[PDB]
Amino acid sequence: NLFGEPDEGIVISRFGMHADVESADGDVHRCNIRRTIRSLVTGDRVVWRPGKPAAEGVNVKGIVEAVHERTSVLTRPDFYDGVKPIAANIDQIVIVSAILPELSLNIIDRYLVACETLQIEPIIVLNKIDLLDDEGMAFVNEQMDIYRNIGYRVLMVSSHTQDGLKPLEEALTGRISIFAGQSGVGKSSLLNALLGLQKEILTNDISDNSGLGQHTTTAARLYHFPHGGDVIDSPGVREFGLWHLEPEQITQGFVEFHDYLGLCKYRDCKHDTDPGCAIREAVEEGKIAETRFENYHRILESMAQVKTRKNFSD
Amino acid sequence: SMQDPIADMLTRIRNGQAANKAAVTMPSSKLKVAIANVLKEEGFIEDFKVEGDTKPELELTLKYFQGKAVVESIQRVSRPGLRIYKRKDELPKVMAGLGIAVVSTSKGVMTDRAARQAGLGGEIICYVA
Amino acid sequence: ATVNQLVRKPRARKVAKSNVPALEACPQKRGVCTRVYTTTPKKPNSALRKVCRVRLTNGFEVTSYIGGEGHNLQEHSVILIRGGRVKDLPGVRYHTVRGALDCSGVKDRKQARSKYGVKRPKA
RNA sequence: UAGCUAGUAGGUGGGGUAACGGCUCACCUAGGCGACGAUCCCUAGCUGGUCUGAGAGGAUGACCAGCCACACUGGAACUGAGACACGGUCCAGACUCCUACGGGAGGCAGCAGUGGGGAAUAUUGCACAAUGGGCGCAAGCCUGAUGCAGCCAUGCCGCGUG
RNA sequence: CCCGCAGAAGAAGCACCGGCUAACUCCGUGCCAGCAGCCGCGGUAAUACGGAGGGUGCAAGCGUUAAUCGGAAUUACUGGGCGUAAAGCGCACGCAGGCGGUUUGUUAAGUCAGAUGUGAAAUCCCCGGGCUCAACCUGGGAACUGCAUCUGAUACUGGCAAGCUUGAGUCUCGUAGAGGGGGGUAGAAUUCCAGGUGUAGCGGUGAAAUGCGUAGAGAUCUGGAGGAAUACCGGUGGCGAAGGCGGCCCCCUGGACGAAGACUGACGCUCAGGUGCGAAAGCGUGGGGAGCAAACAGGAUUAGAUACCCUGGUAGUCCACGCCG
RNA sequence: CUUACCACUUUGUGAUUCAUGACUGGGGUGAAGUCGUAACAAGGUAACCGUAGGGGAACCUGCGGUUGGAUCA
Ligand SMILES: Nc1nc2c(ncn2[C@@H]2O[C@H](COP(=O)(O)OP(=O)(O)NP(=O)(O)O)[C@@H](O)[C@H]2O)c(=O)[nH]1
Ligand SMILES: [Mg+2]
Ligand SMILES: [Mg+2]
Ligand SMILES: [Mg+2]
Ligand SMILES: [Mg+2]
Ligand SMILES: [Mg+2]
Ligand SMILES: [Mg+2]
Ligand SMILES: [Mg+2]
Ligand SMILES: [Mg+2]
Ligand SMILES: [Mg+2]
Ligand SMILES: [Mg+2]
Ligand SMILES: [Mg+2]
Ligand SMILES: [Mg+2]
Ligand SMILES: [Mg+2]
Ligand SMILES: [Mg+2]
Ligand SMILES: [Mg+2]
Ligand SMILES: [Mg+2]
Ligand SMILES: [Mg+2]
Ligand SMILES: [Mg+2]
Ligand SMILES: [Mg+2]
Ligand SMILES: [Mg+2]
Ligand SMILES: [Mg+2]
Ligand SMILES: [Mg+2]
Ligand SMILES: [Mg+2]
Ligand SMILES: [Mg+2]
Ligand SMILES: [Mg+2]
Ligand SMILES: [Mg+2]
Ligand SMILES: [Mg+2]
Ligand SMILES: [Mg+2]
Ligand SMILES: [Mg+2]
Ligand SMILES: [Mg+2]
Ligand SMILES: [Mg+2]
Ligand SMILES: [Mg+2]
Ligand SMILES: [Mg+2]
Ligand SMILES: [Mg+2]
Ligand SMILES: [Mg+2]
Ligand SMILES: [Mg+2]
Ligand SMILES: [Mg+2]
Ligand SMILES: [Mg+2]
Ligand SMILES: [Mg+2]
Ligand SMILES: [Mg+2]
Ligand SMILES: [Mg+2]
Ligand SMILES: [Mg+2]
Ligand SMILES: [Mg+2]
Ligand SMILES: [Mg+2]
Ligand SMILES: [Mg+2]
Ligand SMILES: [Mg+2]
Ligand SMILES: [Zn+2]
Repeated sequence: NLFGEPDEGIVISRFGMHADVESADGDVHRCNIRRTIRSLVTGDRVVWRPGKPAAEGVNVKGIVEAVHERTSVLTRPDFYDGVKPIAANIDQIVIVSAILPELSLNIIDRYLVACETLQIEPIIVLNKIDLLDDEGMAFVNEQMDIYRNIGYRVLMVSSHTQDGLKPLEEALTGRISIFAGQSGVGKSSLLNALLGLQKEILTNDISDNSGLGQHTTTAARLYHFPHGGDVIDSPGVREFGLWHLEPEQITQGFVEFHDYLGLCKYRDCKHDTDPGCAIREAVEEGKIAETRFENYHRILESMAQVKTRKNFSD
Repeated sequence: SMQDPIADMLTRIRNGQAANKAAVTMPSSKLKVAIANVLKEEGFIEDFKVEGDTKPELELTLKYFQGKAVVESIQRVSRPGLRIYKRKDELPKVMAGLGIAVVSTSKGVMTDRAARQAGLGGEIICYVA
Repeated sequence: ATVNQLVRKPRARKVAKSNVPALEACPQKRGVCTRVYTTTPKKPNSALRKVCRVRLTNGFEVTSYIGGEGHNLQEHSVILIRGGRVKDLPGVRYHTVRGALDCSGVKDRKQARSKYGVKRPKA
C-alpha cells in the first residue's frame, strides 16, 4: 500500500504542488494533492492519509484525497483569475493596518464591505502606534473612532514594544482569525508577538523601503493560538477591489446606511446627487462619516473601471 | 581579382546561352583556343575565331538546335582552389558518356573518349553536356 | 567552407552524449536504495510515481523508476537498475529490474511476466 | 599548453660498442627544435584486420596471425650466440610467511583454482595417441604448448518435439 | 557411423496487437492504479492501464538494457549552409599563408604512361572439393584500391630566364563634395544680471496643485554676461572604410571622379595572428556649465505612483588629455 | 680500502593533481500557491540594442541607435 488508513485533517498551509496537513493527532506533514481537487486553501478540512513512515529516517509525502465542504471562506476577486479564496472555515477577520507603510481609509472600507458580504465578523487593529507621537496618537484616534462609533472593535497595538496587545489577545481567544491587510503593516510581527513562537521559528520580516513595504510572507499558514483558537498569517495585498460584488451589496456593506434605506424620495436613489437622498443630508449634518461616503462613491466608480474584463466571476 | 580565366570562359558561354545571345567574346588564350577547338570538334559550339595580335580576342558562335541551348550544362571541375587529376582508368564519364569531359593530357587537350582511347590520364578541365 | 579552410582545420564531428552516464556502458548496475519516495508526473499525466534514489557501486547516486503495481523496496535495499528513459518523470533515466535480487516480481502478473520477473504460473 | 633546449646542435681528438653515432669525455664553435604545432597536459599498445556503410567514410583492435612492451615496485649487472632474463642473480621498498627473535623464504599478468571487485566470464580433468619444441646416436625422457574432455543457449548452423 | 527393440511415446516458450507496425473484443478500473521507443493513453462503452478470449511475429529461444555504424546530406571530400530559421568579425590596413593576367624558352617538382620490386599468411570475394546438409574446413584464383624505384610523356600547375600590357600603379589638366584637424567670426534664440515703463497676477494641466509675484512678478524696452547649437538652403542630396560629417571665413590635410596622352611592367586579390580607427553611455584628472536632464526633492492621479503628468534639479551633456572598445 | 656513476631516502621548498570540506553564488526542472500583471493589438506610456542610475518583483527613467512599430494629405 505504501500509505496509512485515511483520516480527517486540517490544512495548516498550501504550497502549490503540495500542502501542509495536520492530522487530528496534531502532527503536521507535507502531503500531495490529487488532480481532481480544484480548490484547497488554508483552514480547509480534508480527508487525507499519510505514507508509511520509513524513508531516510524521515517521513514520506502523504496524499490528500478530498476536501470537506467549507463553512465560511474569505475570497478576493482577481483579474485574469476570477474570485479566489484565501482561507476557508474562518470565523473572524482582523483588518491589520499600520501608519508607516500606508494609511488607507479606503482599503479598510473595502475589507469591511467584503466581510459584510461574507457575514464574517471583522475587527480593526492599527499597528506600530510606537512610531506616532502622542499628538499624532490623538490625531489618529479621532478618526479611528469613526468605526467604533458604528460598533466596530478598534484596537491600537505596537508589535515592537508589545503595547496594548492584551485586549487583542482577549479578542483573539477561542476563535479562528485570519490576519489580513496590506504588505508591511506588521501582520507577521504581530503574530510573532502574540503567538510567542520559539525563537528558532519566526515569520519572515523585512522593513519597508520608500513608499511601500515588501511582500515577505507569500503563503497563508495556520497557527494554534496559545490560549485557545487559531490564527492565520496571510500574504500582504495591494488592491482589495470589489467588481465581483453587485453595487447594491456595497450599500449593504456600509453598516451606517441601513439607518436611511427607503428614506430617499427617488426609490432607485444612487445617493450621490439624486434629490432627496437621505444619506446625503445625513452626512451633511455629520451623522455619517464624510470619508465613508466618499469612499463608497469612489469604490462604486472603481467598479466601472474594472468591469472592462469579460471574464466571469460566478 | 580575375584568378581563373577558364572558369570565366565557361561562365561566359553559360550566361550567353541563358541570355540567348548569338556570339560571345573572351580575351583569348592558347588554352582557351584549345578548349574551343574541342567543343567545335564535338559539335558543342558552331565555330570560333581569334582576332587582334597584341590583345587578341576569342569569339565563339553558340548553337541552338531547337532555339534551346545546345550546351545545356557546363561546369569547371578542376579549379585553382582545388586541382583534379585522374588516371586513365578512372577517367570520368559525363551523362554516362552521352556528354563529354575535357581533359588536358600530356599529349594536349582532348575529350575523355580520346584520352582513354589513347591510354592517357590528365587534369580534368571541366564537364560539358 | 573553402577546402583551404578545411585543411587549416578539419570537420569536427559531433560526439553523442549518453543518456545513461551512470551505467558506464554496462548493461545493468547494482545499487542500494538510500531513499524510496513518491513523485508527480508532467502536466498531461497525474499520478504518484514510485521511485527510489539509489547509491550505485561506482559511486554514482541516481533516481530509478519502479515498474508494476506495488514494490517491497525500502531503505538499504540492494537492487539492480537498467537503462531507459521516463518521459513524464524529469531527471529519471533508469528503471529497476523487477525480480533482481532484492525486488520481487509483481504479484499475480499474468501477461508480460518476463518484463517484471514473474515466473510462469504453475499450470 | 608558445616558446623549448647547454651534451643541448655541431667540430676535433681520446675512450667505448659487434657495429655508425654526444654512446662517453676533454676542448672548440653557438648552435638546434617550433605556428608544416616544438614543449607541456590528458588519453592510448600498433597492424593484418573486425563491425557498419553502395561508396567515401564511421566505430574499433575481443578471437587468430605479425610487431612491441612488461613479469610484486625501483635499480644494476653477471652468464651467455642471444637476457639486463615470468617459474635466474644482487640490492632497496611494501606486503605475506617461518623463527630458537639470532635471522631467513616468497612473487599465478603460465594451467587449473581461492578470496576480492563486478551486471558478468568455465575444471584445483585426461594424454603425450597425433603436430610442434628441448635434450639424446638412438631407444626414450620432458612438455598445463598442443590434442581432447568438463561447464555455460554466449554466438552461428542443423534437427526434433510427430 | 551402421544395425536392432519398445513405444507417440521423453521434449514449446517468449514478446506484441492506438499510429508508426502484423495482429481486437469483453470485463475490472475511472487523471486512481498504471503504460509508454516517439506521438501519446486513463475522469463511466479504455481496441493504449490489469485480467480473460482471440490474433500477430519469432521460436529453443524470446524479450529488455548497453554499445557501434546506418538511416543522418545531422561535420555535407564524395555531399550542407550564413537577408529574416544557427551563422558576414563594427570597419580598415597588413606580415605569414592560400590563390594568381598573357607570350616564348628551359626544367620535369606536381601530374600522366610503361616496366620492375613489394604489398606475410589468414580474413573478404569467385570457381571448385570434403564433413549425410549447413555452419565449418579446404584447393586455386581474384583482390590487397598502397608504397618504392627506374624509363619516358610535357598539355596543365610549380620552378628558372626573357618578354607583353589588357590587371595594378605613376604623371599632366580639371570637377564636385556636411571628408578630416586647427583658429577666428556672425545672426537668431534660451537663461541670467542691471536699469526704464507699469500692475496683479504669473506659470502649469484633461483638470489641478507644487512653484514664482507687491521687495513689483509675469509683460515690454534698453544695456550686459555666459554657454550650447547652426531655422531657411535641405533633398528619395553629397562626402567618408565604418563609427559618422550641416552657419561663414582662413590655414594644414585625405580620398573619389572625368578627358586625352605618356610612363612602369603582374608590381595583384584575400588575410589567421598583429596594428589602427571606432555612436551613445561610463571612468581619471582639470576646466566650463545657457538649455536639457538619470539620481533626488515636491505637487497631483492612484490601494500605492516608488511611473506616466507637473514644479524644480545633481552627475552628465561641452572643452583638454588619457581610458573604455 | 678508497674515487666515479647511482636506485631508495631526509630536509628546505616550489609547482601540479586528487579526495574531502566549513561557508556559500547563481542555475535548472516541477508546479494545480502568493503579489502584481512585464510582453504579444498603437498590449492600453511602441517594442527592442548598448550603457548608467533606481526599485518586492516582473520592471521605471536618462543618453544614443534600429524598425524587427501601428496611425497619419
Ligand atoms: N517601527 C515598527 N516596526 C514594526 C512594528 N511591527 C512590525 N514592524 C516591522 O515592520 C515590518 C513588517 O513586515 P511584515 O510583518 O512581514 O509585514 P506584513 O504586514 O506581515 N506583510 P508582508 O509579509 O507582505 O510584508 C518588519 O520590518 C517588522 O519588524 C512596530 O510596532 N513598529
Ligand atoms: Mg493571479
Ligand atoms: Mg507577513
Ligand atoms: Mg482586455
Ligand atoms: Mg669520435
Ligand atoms: Mg677511435
Ligand atoms: Mg593503458
Ligand atoms: Mg550513407
Ligand atoms: Mg586506433
Ligand atoms: Mg583476452
Ligand atoms: Mg599481482
Ligand atoms: Mg658475455
Ligand atoms: Mg626484456
Ligand atoms: Mg627464465
Ligand atoms: Mg609465476
Ligand atoms: Mg589463472
Ligand atoms: Mg615428438
Ligand atoms: Mg614434469
Ligand atoms: Mg547448444
Ligand atoms: Mg495495423
Ligand atoms: Mg478514451
Ligand atoms: Mg470500460
Ligand atoms: Mg490490455
Ligand atoms: Mg491474451
Ligand atoms: Mg554522415
Ligand atoms: Mg543546413
Ligand atoms: Mg530572431
Ligand atoms: Mg538569425
Ligand atoms: Mg558587416
Ligand atoms: Mg597563370
Ligand atoms: Mg605563388
Ligand atoms: Mg605511375
Ligand atoms: Mg594476404
Ligand atoms: Mg559439398
Ligand atoms: Mg611554365
Ligand atoms: Mg616596355
Ligand atoms: Mg583578425
Ligand atoms: Mg561621450
Ligand atoms: Mg568627465
Ligand atoms: Mg569634474
Ligand atoms: Mg522631470
Ligand atoms: Mg503623493
Ligand atoms: Mg581639439
Ligand atoms: Mg501590459
Ligand atoms: Mg507597453
Ligand atoms: Mg525613477
Ligand atoms: Mg548606425
Ligand atoms: Zn439617497
